[PDB]
Amino acid sequence: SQVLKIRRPDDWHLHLRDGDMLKTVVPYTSEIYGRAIVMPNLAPPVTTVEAAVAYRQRILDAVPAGHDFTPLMTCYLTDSLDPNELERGFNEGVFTAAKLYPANHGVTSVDAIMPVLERMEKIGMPLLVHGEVTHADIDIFDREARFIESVMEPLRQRLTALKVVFEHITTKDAADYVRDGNERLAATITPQHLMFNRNHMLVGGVRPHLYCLPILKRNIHQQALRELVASGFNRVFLGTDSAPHARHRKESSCGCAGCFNAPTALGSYATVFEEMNALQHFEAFCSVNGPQFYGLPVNDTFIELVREEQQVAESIALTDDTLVPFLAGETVRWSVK
Amino acid sequence: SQVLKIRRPDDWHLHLRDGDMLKTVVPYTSEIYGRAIVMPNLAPPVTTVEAAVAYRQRILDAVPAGHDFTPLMTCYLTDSLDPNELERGFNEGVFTAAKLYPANASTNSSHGVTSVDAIMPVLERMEKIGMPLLVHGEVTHADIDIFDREARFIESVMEPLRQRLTALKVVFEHITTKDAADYVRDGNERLAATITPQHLMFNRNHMLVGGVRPHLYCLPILKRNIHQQALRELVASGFNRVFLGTDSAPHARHRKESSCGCAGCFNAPTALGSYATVFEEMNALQHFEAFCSVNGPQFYGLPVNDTFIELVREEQQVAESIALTDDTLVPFLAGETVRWSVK
Ligand SMILES: NC(=O)N[C@@H](CC(=O)O)C(=O)O
Ligand SMILES: O=C1C[C@@H](C(=O)O)NC(=O)N1
Ligand SMILES: [Zn+2]
Ligand SMILES: [Zn+2]
Ligand SMILES: [Zn+2]
Ligand SMILES: [Zn+2]
Repeated sequence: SQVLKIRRPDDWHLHLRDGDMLKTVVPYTSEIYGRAIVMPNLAPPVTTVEAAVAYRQRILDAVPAGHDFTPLMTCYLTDSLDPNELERGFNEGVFTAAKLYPANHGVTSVDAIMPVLERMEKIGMPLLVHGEVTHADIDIFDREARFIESVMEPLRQRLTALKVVFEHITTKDAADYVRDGNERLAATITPQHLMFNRNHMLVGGVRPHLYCLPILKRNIHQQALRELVASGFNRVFLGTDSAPHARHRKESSCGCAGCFNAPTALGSYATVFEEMNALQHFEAFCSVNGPQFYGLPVNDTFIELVREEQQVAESIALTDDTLVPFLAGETVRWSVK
Repeated sequence: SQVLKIRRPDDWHLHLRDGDMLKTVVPYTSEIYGRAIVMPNLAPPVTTVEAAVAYRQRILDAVPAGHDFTPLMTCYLTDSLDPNELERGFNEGVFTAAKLYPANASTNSSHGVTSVDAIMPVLERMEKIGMPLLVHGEVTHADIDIFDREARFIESVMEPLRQRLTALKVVFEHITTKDAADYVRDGNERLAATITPQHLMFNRNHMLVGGVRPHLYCLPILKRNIHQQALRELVASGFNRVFLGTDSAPHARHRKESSCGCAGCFNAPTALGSYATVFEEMNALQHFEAFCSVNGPQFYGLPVNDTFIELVREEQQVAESIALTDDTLVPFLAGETVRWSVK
């Protein structure tokens, strides 16, 4: 019965993969979102303007007629990346941002890429950060918190004009850090980190389809993220981190990290905001806060969500194997009209 | 290559399942261990003397010719269990101990315990007759974080229970935390513990970094490294009320590598060499025999075995999988090179 009309959203953190998987997954995004930040962690990664241009066209080829979807491309930062290559892609309108993955082709130190980061700061290119330390001796649940202290804060103190998105935050540590930051710091939050905590992944069985990075944390962290979005804080915004893997790559002796949440993310977010008595802040999170941070216009079309329960498919067909969507088989309280 | 000769060990915490799975898994235990505590969590659970007798015989049927193996049976504690039935099974030598799984108010009374307070008549009977209680010490309330469930049990259940029933003998099964290590270390002659090979060898990082590894997923869940280190130090200390209990808990590969993987490591094939590796790494091999072969018997009031087995420090590869009638089992350390093996 209840209908909610919002400005068309964007997805500020998306994995589209390549090849046949790209063809399968793109429509779940392109049917809903005006734009998406397309992450560069292909094999091999997108580290040049030329690769980014070709990847963008493969994406556009897979977008159904009648969907007005624009992929915003990113550069995968590497220790040896030429700042001129990054800048050129920015100037050509190819790279919207650059993405920093901690090694384990990722970045091994901030110090190794200082000239690149200094160029980004100068030109006004946002830096998107997967904020975890990776030393083998650090417990996995501690890696996000540890990153703040040892990498993020020294970085932000060194390059004070650099615009940073703390991607897919999962902790009270990160939530407080972002809440207390300045207008050059923002964050994205996935639906899974709002909806669940580590118990949902581990109690009653191990659930690889809830296994993603940064790892689901303790309930107190989930609650902190929920309070953050619900507060109306305007430097957090929608980034699904939809990260699809074939079923038997997920369900194996060593399951891949990532939730394929593009089919269900928007309605899942609506449920969270509704539960937090915060639907007044829902549009901004989905459709305004991101554009404002990135300095891009808001979308000029509108969509409607309706509060009628849809069951999520058990699986989605691939050329080989299937794809198991996030919330497969379950019910979602809101759907797109 | 180096040889380690020990009195034949026993496994004080074992799942043997039933039917065809039992037939496949029993030999991995019976070739090595003289005795094992056979857990009662069948479907339906072993809650009567008659079921335990029949289950014991199915286990004996599946022991290969010449293995000297004796299953020690257990009763699954439930709300509906008659204390007279438990006593009779103990008196008759059928039940060696009884096993308490986590309480849950929604459990069927035929299948488990609603709250510990509700089964005090059976626990009082065990205390009275000197029957040991084996405890899977977790609280499973939905609002308790899974990594906290063992510690919460100590505070909410274990300590009050032992204060209530001061003569009750208890094994804190498969301990996984420094909380439990300290608790058991600081306890009296009526409190003991078992520790699995996976909880000594690994911590939660091994299960979650670089991938999710369902073959390391078991209950109680692997904890952070500080807890692993506490467990290692406890066994390394020579503390004589900790002993070998594998919690070998086999599930078919398709039930492990699924959208909702079952909890349990099939470690019977590789457990003994794994414990040898841990004790060696802790420079504590002088305590290894006692852990495997002496401490358990002493706590249960049973004789130590009078035959010997030898482990050799020679590298061997663990099978990738072990055929079942249908599907396959993936052993603990599948495909790995291990340092110690049985001669
Ligand atoms: N988050 C995930 O668990 N997976 C992402 C990587 C990422 O966002 O780090 C992927 O590309 O598979
Ligand atoms: O408590 C338990 C039960 C056991 C089993 O599978 O029987 N598996 C476990 O991982 N621990
Ligand atoms: Zn990431
Ligand atoms: Zn991502
Ligand atoms: Zn148990
Ligand atoms: Zn067990």
